[PDB]
Amino acid sequence: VQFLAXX
Amino acid sequence: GSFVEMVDNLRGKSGQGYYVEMTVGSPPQTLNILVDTGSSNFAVGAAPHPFLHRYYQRQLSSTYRDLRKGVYVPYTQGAWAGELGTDLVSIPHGPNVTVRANIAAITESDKFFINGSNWEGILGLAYAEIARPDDSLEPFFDSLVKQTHVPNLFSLQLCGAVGGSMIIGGIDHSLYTGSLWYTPIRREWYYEVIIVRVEINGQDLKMDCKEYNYDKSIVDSGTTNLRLPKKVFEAAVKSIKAASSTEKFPDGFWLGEQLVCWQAGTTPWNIFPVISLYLMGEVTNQSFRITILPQQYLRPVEDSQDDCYKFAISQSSTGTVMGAVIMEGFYVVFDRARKRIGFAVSACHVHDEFRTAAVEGPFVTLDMEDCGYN
Repeated sequence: VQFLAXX
Repeated sequence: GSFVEMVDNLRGKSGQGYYVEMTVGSPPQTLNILVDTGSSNFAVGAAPHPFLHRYYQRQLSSTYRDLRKGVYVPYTQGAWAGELGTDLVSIPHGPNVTVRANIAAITESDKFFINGSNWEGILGLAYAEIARPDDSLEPFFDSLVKQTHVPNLFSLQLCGAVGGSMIIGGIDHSLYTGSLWYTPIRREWYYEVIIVRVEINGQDLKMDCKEYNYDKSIVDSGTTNLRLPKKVFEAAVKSIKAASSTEKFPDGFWLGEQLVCWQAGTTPWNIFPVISLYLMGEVTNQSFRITILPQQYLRPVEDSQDDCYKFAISQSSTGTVMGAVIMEGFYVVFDRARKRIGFAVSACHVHDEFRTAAVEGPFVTLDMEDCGYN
């Protein structure tokens, strides 16, 4: 899995 | 120990994250929730989806309060859109409390839910700075700490091949061996830390430490791999290849594009090197190191009499991500109250009769303050 893009 | 009822409260499938049961609304609706220290939104599927066995039904919850606001969260991979509200939330194998928390009801999604993962939502455990829509949406753990007596600390034991423990409000000493070593949380957004040195089989990778943390290094239970900045990845692979030269593998293996399989139970762990990350310590010029085995960075793929593996160190353009590859070696204490993260050798980590994961110190490392990106 690959969890936050951005932040 | 006193936290015994929280032990073994995590489940999962390899490479698909770890989840905990959370009970939402009234009457109770229990759902499986992926534990993600790399984001800050609590969100649950709230409409049917081919990959969901169950979902949050807001109309059935008497305590649901609509916030009349949409919310959208994109991840490195995957995204979802939903609707904000608050409701009662308990963790039945967690702390003995009930809080009113923000919840994003996921109504549409893209490449988020995973066929057969058994989870239906995500628990973002990082800080408000990175919450969507903005930092005014209080994350779950913030609500827990503000509304209750529960100490501002949780800890994670992720046991790979899946299960593990999320201890909430403290630490359970059965979950590790040896000593806990702490590294500072550099800034409260992601769980950001500073890597000061990298070794492969004891050999210094010899890159400027600023490279290791460009543009950040984070601890992220919601990411499977150890992800490394491009320049660091390239150097690491070259060194790992050199250390494992008794066997050759295709280029695509090191790129995670090709799998290699061995007859069941014959995987030559011994030919692959150990990898150490040194982390900034709590005292000036003092560091410690964590060391993982190929059992951590070579991941079994699901899944005959053949054990297939994917190389789970990969390239990043957003800094270092210490995902399950790192975390499965260790009991990891997210000591928010003292703004530090602790590591100790995990009592459940996968190893062999020859090598074990390790957490060792102290070492002397100068100018560690300069390693961080500004």
